[PDB]
Amino acid sequence: TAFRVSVNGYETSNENYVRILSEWGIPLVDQLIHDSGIESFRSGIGLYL
Amino acid sequence: AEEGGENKSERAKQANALHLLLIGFEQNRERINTVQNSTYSMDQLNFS
Repeated sequence: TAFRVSVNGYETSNENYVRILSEWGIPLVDQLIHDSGIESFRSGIGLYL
Repeated sequence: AEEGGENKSERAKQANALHLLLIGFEQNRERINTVQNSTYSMDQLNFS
C-alpha cells in the first residue's frame, strides 16, 4: 500500500500505535479492516440469503 | 595474579572473564532480568 508505517523498538506498543495512527489516520484502519475481510464474508452471506 | 596477568594464560583469561561477568552482574543487576533479556536505549540508560 501507499502507507510507509515504521515501528520503533525504543517506544512502547501503545505509544507506537498512537504515533502510527496519528501520522496515517483512518485510511490505515480501513485498509486493516479490508485485510480482515469481514466485509467479504458479510456480503457473501447476505447475497446468498 | 598467580598467572602474572589476565592475558598471560588461558586460565588467567577465563578467570578474568568470570571476574568481569560477576562484577557486571552486580553493577547492572537493576538492568538484568531474571529470565528474559532486558533491552534499553540511550534515553533509558541516560547516554548522551
